[PDB]
Amino acid sequence: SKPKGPRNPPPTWN
Amino acid sequence: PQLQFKDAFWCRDFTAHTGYEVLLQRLLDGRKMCKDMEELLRQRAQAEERYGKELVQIARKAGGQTEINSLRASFDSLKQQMENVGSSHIQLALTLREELRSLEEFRERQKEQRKKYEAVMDRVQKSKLSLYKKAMESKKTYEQKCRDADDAEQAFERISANGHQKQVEKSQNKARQCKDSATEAERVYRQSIAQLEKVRAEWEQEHRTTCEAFQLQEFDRLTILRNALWVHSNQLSMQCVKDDELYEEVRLTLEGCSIDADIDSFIQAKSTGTEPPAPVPYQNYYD
Amino acid sequence: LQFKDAFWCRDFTAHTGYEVLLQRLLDGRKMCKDMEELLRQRAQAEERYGKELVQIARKAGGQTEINSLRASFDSLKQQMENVGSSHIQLALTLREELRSLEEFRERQKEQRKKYEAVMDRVQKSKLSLYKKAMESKKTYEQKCRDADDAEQAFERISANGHQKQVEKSQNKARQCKDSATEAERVYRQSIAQLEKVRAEWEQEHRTTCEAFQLQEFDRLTILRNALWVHSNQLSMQCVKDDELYEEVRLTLEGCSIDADIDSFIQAKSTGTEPPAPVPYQNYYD
Repeated sequence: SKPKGPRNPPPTWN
Repeated sequence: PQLQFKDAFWCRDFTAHTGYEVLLQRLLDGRKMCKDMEELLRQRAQAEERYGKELVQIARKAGGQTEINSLRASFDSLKQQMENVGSSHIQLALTLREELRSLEEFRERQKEQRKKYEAVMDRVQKSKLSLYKKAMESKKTYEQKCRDADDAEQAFERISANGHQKQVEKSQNKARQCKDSATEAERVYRQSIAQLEKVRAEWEQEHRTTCEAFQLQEFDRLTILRNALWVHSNQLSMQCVKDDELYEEVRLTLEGCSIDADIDSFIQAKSTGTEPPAPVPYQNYYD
Repeated sequence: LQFKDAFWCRDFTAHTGYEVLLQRLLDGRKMCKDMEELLRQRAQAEERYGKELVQIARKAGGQTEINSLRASFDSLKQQMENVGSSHIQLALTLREELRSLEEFRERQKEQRKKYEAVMDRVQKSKLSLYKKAMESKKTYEQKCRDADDAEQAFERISANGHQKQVEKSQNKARQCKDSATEAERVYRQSIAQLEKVRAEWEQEHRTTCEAFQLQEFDRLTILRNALWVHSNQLSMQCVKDDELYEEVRLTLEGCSIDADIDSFIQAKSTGTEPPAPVPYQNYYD
């Protein structure tokens, strides 16, 4: 019904 | 109390059928609205098919061959989901065109029934107006005969005092001839009112049925067009969910992308040696 | 294991470990370009798609409709232009990410060219002095071979020969022995100069390898982040579109069929009483 959307990268990155 | 078509589209003018003409124009305005809804879907389907086909070409023609390991799998995951999105939008165009075909079938269904009522109404209204013109022609004749009968009776009464028997006999047969003409003109006028009244009730019954039928057509058209807008908005909103789910697959692939893993995998596969060259020493010819 | 520890060649005249790493950077440069082309073509597709949606909304009809159904259809055209305008803005966002990647790509190429100049310099000198040292070895060995032939010739005639002819053959042996001794010093100094550049190259190779590993670590990081950002921007566009299409559903919830029919009646009604029947009118009444 409603899109999930964007998501933050894995917190272990950068 | 919900007001109906049959109760609010009459005309006090006997010779006017504006109430029917207004409703018929409303159906023609609704027919153009149905076409405008069909035109939006056809152009949207063409745009969606073109957009989908372009996404497929970008994914198939894109590069990335020089990359290896996780980053290659991640970039290949983006190209794979791009083709999936483009192919899904191509299927959306087929779904929209199916909604386009359903509306054109419904639109032509109503026109078929509307033409039937138009033929019936045009017939009874033409007969109603025809008999009305005949009844009024009978009334003008009937009234003129009554005036002729009263004038012929006043002429008889005038000369029947001191006039001769010859002039009185002429005037008495004129008064009887005019009185009979007024009686036959009254019967024709009475018969004209009888025929006109018959068609009048027929027209009132026919107009009342046509109004209820036009109200049924408008209720159906407004319902299907409201549903077409709701379905169209849902199909586009469903496409946002399908696309978002496909783009999530790229993020899932990226979660298995480790920078240190790719570097170690390249080292273990392309390493040339772990020992620098030995220094060149002096070589004595005799030692 | 690191680049500096796993890309050596026991062959003194070979620099394959450096050539392999340099080829890996060139493959990574093309991978950065392929990511740029995907963004460039996707942005072009989004601008074309967005502009087409705006034209459909502006050119669409619906003028003959009134009340709720008209407001609902006008709401669909309004949100269609908003979606098309949003996809046009998406192309600008993708092209900005495209410009960032090409900027990063040329930064690495500028730094990579600097290390290439340094390595090509010291490697050319390392190979040059090695070729010179081996030429010195061939001369030194040839002088030793000439010296042994001159000494064995002396031993031959130094048995019953005259003092004049023996001195002649021994002066040849000393002349050849001296030539071999000075050729040995030239050969020794060639080894000294070669060793100087060798240690210079090994340190330079270790520095270049460590730098190339940093560049690959940076390239893999930005390209991994660029893929995640690209997926979020496309997923964010799906959220924006759904919110715009939600405005159409909210308008449709206030769309009542019976309300539109009653609103049309109250605005176009011609009369609530049918015409009176035409009666017989007596002329004398």
